[PDB]
Amino acid sequence: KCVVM
Amino acid sequence: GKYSSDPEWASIKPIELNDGSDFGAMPLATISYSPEYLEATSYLRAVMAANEMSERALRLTGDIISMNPAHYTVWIYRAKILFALGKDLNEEIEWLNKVALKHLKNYQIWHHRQVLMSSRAHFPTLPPREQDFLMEMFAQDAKSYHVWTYRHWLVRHFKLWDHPREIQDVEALLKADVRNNSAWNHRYMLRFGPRDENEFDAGLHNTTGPSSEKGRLPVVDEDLVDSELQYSQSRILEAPENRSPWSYARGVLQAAGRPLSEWKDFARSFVAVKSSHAIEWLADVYAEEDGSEGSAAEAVKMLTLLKEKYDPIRRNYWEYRIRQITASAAHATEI
Amino acid sequence: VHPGIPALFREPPLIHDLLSTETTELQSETVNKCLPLLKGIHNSQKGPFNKYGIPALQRKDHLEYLYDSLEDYPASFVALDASRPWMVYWALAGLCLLGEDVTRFRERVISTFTAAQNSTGGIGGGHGQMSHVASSYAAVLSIAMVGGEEAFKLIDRKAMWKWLGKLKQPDGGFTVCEGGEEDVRGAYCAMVVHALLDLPLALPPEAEARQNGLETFTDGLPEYLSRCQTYEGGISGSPGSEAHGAYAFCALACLCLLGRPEVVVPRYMNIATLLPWLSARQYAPEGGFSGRTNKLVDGCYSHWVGNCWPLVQAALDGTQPLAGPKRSSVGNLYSREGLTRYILSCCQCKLGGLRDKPGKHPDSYHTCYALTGLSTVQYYHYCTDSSVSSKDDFSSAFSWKHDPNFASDGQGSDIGVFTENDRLVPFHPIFVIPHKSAEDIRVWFENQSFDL
Ligand SMILES: CC(C)=CCC/C(C)=C/CC/C(C)=C/CONC(=O)CP(=O)(O)O
Ligand SMILES: [Cl-]
Ligand SMILES: [Cl-]
Ligand SMILES: [Cl-]
Ligand SMILES: [Zn+2]
Repeated sequence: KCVVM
Repeated sequence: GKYSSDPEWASIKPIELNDGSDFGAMPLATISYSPEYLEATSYLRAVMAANEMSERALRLTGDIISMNPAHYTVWIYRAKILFALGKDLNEEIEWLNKVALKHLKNYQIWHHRQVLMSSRAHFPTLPPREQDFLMEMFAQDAKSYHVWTYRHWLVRHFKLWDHPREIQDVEALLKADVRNNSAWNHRYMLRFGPRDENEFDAGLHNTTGPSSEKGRLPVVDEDLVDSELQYSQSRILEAPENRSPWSYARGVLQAAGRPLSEWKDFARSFVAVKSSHAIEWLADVYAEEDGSEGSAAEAVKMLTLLKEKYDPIRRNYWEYRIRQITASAAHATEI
Repeated sequence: VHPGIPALFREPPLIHDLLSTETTELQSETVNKCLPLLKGIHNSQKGPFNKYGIPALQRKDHLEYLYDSLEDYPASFVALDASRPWMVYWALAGLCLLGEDVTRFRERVISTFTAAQNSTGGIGGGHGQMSHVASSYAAVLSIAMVGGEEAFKLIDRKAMWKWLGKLKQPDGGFTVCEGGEEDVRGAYCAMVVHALLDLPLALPPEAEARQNGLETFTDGLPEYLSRCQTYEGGISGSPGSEAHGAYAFCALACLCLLGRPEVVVPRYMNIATLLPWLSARQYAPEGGFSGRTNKLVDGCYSHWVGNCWPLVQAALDGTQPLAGPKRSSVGNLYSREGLTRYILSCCQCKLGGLRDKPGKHPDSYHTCYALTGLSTVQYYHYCTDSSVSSKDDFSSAFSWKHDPNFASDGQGSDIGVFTENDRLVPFHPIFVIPHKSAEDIRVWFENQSFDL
């Protein structure tokens, strides 16, 4: 799982 | 609906969602929000528009966070309310710890922690179980980037570079997994990171200098450097293909103004090859610090081993290094 | 197994330490999931398989996935509320890469972002959310891709400038929103919005950062980014954090908005340590990039790490003159073959969409950035002495041009193992949209007087 903000 | 039926909320009218649908063409990537979330957020719009600092607004922010902890606006408004009302931030941290334990990879929870903990009026010194809470997080994900970022801030804020739990917690994480690069990175900050409170924070010393000298310490504690290099060698011997301690040692030598050739014999001991990092170390020693006698050819041989056998996906970078060494050697032969 | 697949992509690495830790367990699991897909023998894979043993890009499947991703989501997707502008951007960018004309989305983009714009300036995740530089970046890039005067007109440029000026910090960086965190995303997203909207370089006269002696949006900024390099050579999100490919992209792309790559990047970064750390992001046999040392490959780094390469390569090659004779290039310093294998063999989902890695469901973020990285390998991207900007500030950023790097035949260290049938539209390495879209919005704004 990738999160950018 | 919970807010609209509560007389606690009677004195304020919610602001309905306007997402642009039935004010034109239909909007994109819409979410069919639950009734509870639609209602809560419509009350949040109203309180924020009024700049309301109140206990009810504080409870509303906690409710919205329970539904969507990635709502960045509600966390910032929560922190405004906590400070405006003089709330007990020890109690806020105990609530935040529960949220943090429920949700991973989240910018807001760890930014909010830094907002609260930065208040010296409330937290004049490191709280007594703060390091243990960070270790609760690292037991679940030892490489959690936002928790390590918070711990770097905590070390600078409370001046913890020489605090024994910082090194002990890094060593416990490296005993559990010597390949934990996040722990190696924090080790570099504790040992070699800049500490001058009158300068902006940096990952490396000497960022006002030429970029080739970035990292150079103004004053070198030679015994500390020796100790950290010995520690690095001991960890390498447990798992010689682990990049992290090799990179850490390069960083220590750069900080100290010492050459890679200090480890020439150690690197040769792995070369029948037990470490690709040892081969790259040797290529650099022969290329960059040896001005002799076939040293250029030996560097090229090491890079050829990397490109053909031991790290072939990086062939184009090894060949770029071969071209640089060959040009340099040609320049040497020329003069 | 197909004869066109080299052993490097069919076997684990030669050297293997005896000690098992969680890092090696996860690395080994990832290699073992990727191997049947790299070899082209997994029953989830659709052909045709090319001469290098690699499946086609499943264009129709991905188009349908990206169009569907623009429609409505159920309540369970509430955590994406703050990310709605991103979901618009990722889908439009994937559709553009795949060769769609996204003009027909102009009205729906206008509808979506009109509601998310705050009257005090900037764009947030949606009605009632405070402005955030990431949602403003996503919205501006979306507006650029759909184009048209009506979309460009929606943005309140003066209020955007006032709000972005509030984010400028004493140390030269930017927070991502008022009261939010400071990291290199803030800097890169703020400066891309600033550049594409041709905002004034000077800070608003009331900007707090003026009290700390700063005068313009770029004052103290490359120095701040230099302070995010780490001992490993890579670049972290904020000073002292761990080097990471996503933050290296933000920092290097932001440096290239400040001047020519061969001036700014070697001045503020130690290239001697940056280059090997960037090279070390790529693994075999997977072929893709990881974000940080001792972690796993992931298809979204095909953009964050992959698009660092044209920036670093330009810093080493220098600006290409349109008049002068062709100069020598350092070429590609990573394996285009490896990256292409990882994206096409390992990151395509049989039902459409692309993913982080085998075993993960797709999403439109991974679909956008795996496609973006596949496009990068298909072009020479370089900066020139010919800019579409009429002004000096960001002149180099508007000078980037592209030539196709055509599909190859034969073995080699720097080869194109996609087919030409897999060719995507080129994207600008700093703005992450088609060059013409970035050009058109910048030039339109350059020709508008700044609002009173
Ligand atoms: C323009 C934007 C918004 C750039 C930022 C994009 C990325 C992907 C931010 C990365 C931040 C990151 C280090 C988050 C922490 O969690 N993510 C991981 O741990 C993933 P990995 O294991 O690949 O590091
Ligand atoms: Cl200062
Ligand atoms: Cl707001
Ligand atoms: Cl699949
Ligand atoms: Zn990812």
